[PDB]
Amino acid sequence: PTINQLVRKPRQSKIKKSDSPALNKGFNSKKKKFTDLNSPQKRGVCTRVGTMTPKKPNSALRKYARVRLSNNIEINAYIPGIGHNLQEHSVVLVRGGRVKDLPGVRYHIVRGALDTSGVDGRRQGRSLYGTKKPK
Amino acid sequence: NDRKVYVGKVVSDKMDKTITVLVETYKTHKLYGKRVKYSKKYKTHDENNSAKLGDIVKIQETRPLSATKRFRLVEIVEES
Amino acid sequence: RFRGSNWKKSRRLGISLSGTGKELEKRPYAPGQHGPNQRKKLSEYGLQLREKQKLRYLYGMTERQFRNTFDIAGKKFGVHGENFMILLASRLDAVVYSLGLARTRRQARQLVNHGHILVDGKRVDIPSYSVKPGQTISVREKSQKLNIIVESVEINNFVPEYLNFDADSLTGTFVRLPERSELPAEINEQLIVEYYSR
Amino acid sequence: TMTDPIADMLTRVRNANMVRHEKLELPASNIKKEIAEILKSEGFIKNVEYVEDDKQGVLRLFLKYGQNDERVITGLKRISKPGLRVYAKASEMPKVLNGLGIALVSTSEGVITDKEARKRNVGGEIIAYVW
Amino acid sequence: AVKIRLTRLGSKRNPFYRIVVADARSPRDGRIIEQIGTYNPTSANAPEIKVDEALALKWLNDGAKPTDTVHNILSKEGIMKKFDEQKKA
Amino acid sequence: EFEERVVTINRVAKVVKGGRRFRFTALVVVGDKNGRVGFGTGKAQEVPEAIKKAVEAAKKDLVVVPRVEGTTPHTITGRYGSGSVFMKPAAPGTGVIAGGPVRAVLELAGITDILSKSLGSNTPINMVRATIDGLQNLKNAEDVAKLRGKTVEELY
RNA sequence: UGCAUUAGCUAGUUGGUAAGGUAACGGCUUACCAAGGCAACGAUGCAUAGCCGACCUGAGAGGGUGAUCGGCCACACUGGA
RNA sequence: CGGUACCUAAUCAGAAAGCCACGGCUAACUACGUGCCAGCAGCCGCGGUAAUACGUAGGUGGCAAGCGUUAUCCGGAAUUAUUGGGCGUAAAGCGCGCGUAGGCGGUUUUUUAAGUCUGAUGUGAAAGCCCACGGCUCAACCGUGGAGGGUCAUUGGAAACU
Repeated sequence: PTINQLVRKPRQSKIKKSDSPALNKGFNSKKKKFTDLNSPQKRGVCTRVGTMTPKKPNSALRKYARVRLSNNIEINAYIPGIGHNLQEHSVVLVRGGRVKDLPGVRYHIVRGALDTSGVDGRRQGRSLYGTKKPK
Repeated sequence: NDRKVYVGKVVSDKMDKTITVLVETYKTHKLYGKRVKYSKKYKTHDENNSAKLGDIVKIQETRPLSATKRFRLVEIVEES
Repeated sequence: RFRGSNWKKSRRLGISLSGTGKELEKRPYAPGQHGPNQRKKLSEYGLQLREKQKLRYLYGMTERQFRNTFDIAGKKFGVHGENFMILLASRLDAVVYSLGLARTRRQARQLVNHGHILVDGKRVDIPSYSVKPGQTISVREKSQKLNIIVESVEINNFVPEYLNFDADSLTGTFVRLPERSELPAEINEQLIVEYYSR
Repeated sequence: TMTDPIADMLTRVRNANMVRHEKLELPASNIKKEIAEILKSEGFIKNVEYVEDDKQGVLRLFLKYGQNDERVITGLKRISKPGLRVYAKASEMPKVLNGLGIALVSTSEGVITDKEARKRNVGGEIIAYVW
Repeated sequence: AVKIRLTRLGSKRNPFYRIVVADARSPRDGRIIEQIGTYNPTSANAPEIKVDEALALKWLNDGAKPTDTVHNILSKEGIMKKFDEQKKA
Repeated sequence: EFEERVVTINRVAKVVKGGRRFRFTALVVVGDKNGRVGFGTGKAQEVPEAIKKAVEAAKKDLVVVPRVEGTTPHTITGRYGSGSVFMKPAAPGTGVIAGGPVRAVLELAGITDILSKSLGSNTPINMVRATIDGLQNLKNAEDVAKLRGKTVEELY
């Protein structure tokens, strides 16, 4: 554009959309609103735990968990690891991060935070998947 | 000390001793650096309905004489 | 700090110089289970890394002390690739090692740790004191005679240039800042500086 | 209804330089005459000529070329322009092409070169870059 | 009332005091009128009083009151002794 | 004597009715660290023979790089199609900072201290030619005064 | 600061002449007289946000933030006095 | 604060390392287990019987009282481009006119000083940023002296360009 129609209509930027849009909304219960405070984690109670199959050339069945968080919104959340302890009504700490080759789930679960316990036998990549030092 | 000494151009002589001059100057733009004219209607206090529409008027600021006029007349450089 | 074997680090890098040589026993390529093999050739980011490690494990530092003493070499008028060399040998680890009070660098660093120096006056027991040009480095009067101290002076000669040394209570002087000639040029400083440019 | 005269001057010079022309003519001015007078003093053109006609007398330029068929002016850029006039103080008055090319600048003494504006300690509207 | 005070700077277990003519209702480390000089108790041997005495007497002649420690600072140099000769003349 | 340096090898196959093809090509940069640098490409199947095909192809086109010492003479931008490098002179103790393919065409002439940034496109064929075309259009201070008619001190 | 997918806002509102009253000028308030005032240079309306020194980032241009430390303003369960 | 900082002696190699990566970006790999399962994944993508990408074990490496993940911000991003981008076919020329406001406007002389340039002040507190010393056993930090206020306003001048 020329210099006059760029003074008269300035350079508006291109907005950046944040992934994990459920972790950056709070819920004031005394006013029933949605605040914005950019939380790194947010805990929640679980609703359904089943298995979901990938849609890629991959072929498996992945363990997800439908969790409603501190704010009253529903997500789907993946469980990393081997074994879990996630029947229903358990309190788990939702970690951000998308898992691809799975539709409609883009969050993890911190393995070992509130009520989920760590994996049964890892000793290699041990800090994530959350188990303590053996012996 | 001394007070500000602006010059302008009348816009609407309404009734009862008030004229409004139009001081026009050139603010520059922040980012692109292009000069651009802008206006500022300064209400001012005519003594006895002297100046008419079309005149260029030198003015000076004073104490607040009403709710919106803060300036007074000193001298008329040209008229119509 | 490191506390490990300088033999293995001298295998992967050039030399750590515990004795006069350390790589002649095993394969001088790499330590474990892939050393005696075909050495796959190495890219530019690797070789900008290896010469940085050959200088870091020489003086026995760690990063954000190796990095925080890098950008404060970007303050003087000289060449930044060798300002980082000259103020790295002006510590109380190299100066105790250069004017020989030890048979190696680690017990020289252990000598300045426990308080056997009393440099220019009372005491500096830190191993990262950058020595200004022109103040003396001694041994503590409480411990002037040890098996470690005296019996490593007589073996290692060649107190390097821009230094002094004596037998009257072992008093070096640190005349001025040493040159790139009077500094070990086995590791080239001309490629470490591009690692911290990224 | 051409709207920038001395940019139309400056692209007549560039287009004649591209086809190895050695002689072109301008509808002239004072600032067109005295920019064209300052290129021969710095040594980009051979010789400028007279102003003669009844209305807006023309002048001819006589471009100058290297002995191996090279050209002297390699690149020619108008910097100040209508809509966005650029002005320079004498402190940040910029060197063209690491001091190689020049920058004719209209200051309050008549227009002068890049060299002749810092030691005079005057700034003004910076007209163009010649290199 | 304006009064010459001590605004403390410096770190924990290392006090450093700049001396300041300021109003009595401002906070301690807050807004000032003019900063006369410094004071340092925790140096080698001295207190290291720096006072531009030509300017400290501009405030003592129109209402500034030293408060019990800068009155020792000004007496250590000798401003308060020389303050009488304006009143005596 | 010339100093060989590769940029990248490429693994290119053209589709055939039967078995597809095994052409491995490579571009190299050839210079002498004194002000004379050329590039070239080479297509073969034997990979060390595919290198030396590109080295001798670089030998037919060497461009003389003018130089005020330890840096480049002035500020230029090279252009060839979509690739466009930037080239600012620097102090003689800065170190040459450059990208992947443009570092090899800048180290092989002796500069070792310039600012640079490869604007525009990304493919290593174009930016090594949009750097040579930049280094083609550099001018010394002494030879401009030959054309302009002044002396070296009259230009300043 | 963001919206024109907010284009008509004002009616003590804009002047006047009086009178009161304020530390002080004044549509600050109350009487009459006059119909003005502001606005695409964004009046108004809605939404958001204490502002700045500064801090973080960037080669710069510029972008982001207001914890701590200072300057100023506003508020003190909510709303008047 | 506080019998605290610190200083003298006495004793002992005692008690004082983990953490994530190992396909290619990205310097560090072999072997068993498992065999589109269990699982990994920042990107491209790994696993169907000889997995350097899964799980473990021995190695090695990054650096370390930390390490790694996540969240948010700036940079890389010249992917809002004044510096510093575009519109034949990749996203982008209104279906074309008449015209309001606005923006921009041929040549010369005289002239004024709004823009512009230049030099006299005044001010943009302190703290910090940059630079130089001083005090911390070094460093963090702290203190003092300087770039310096370059934004602006007041005051002389210059007259080419708007």
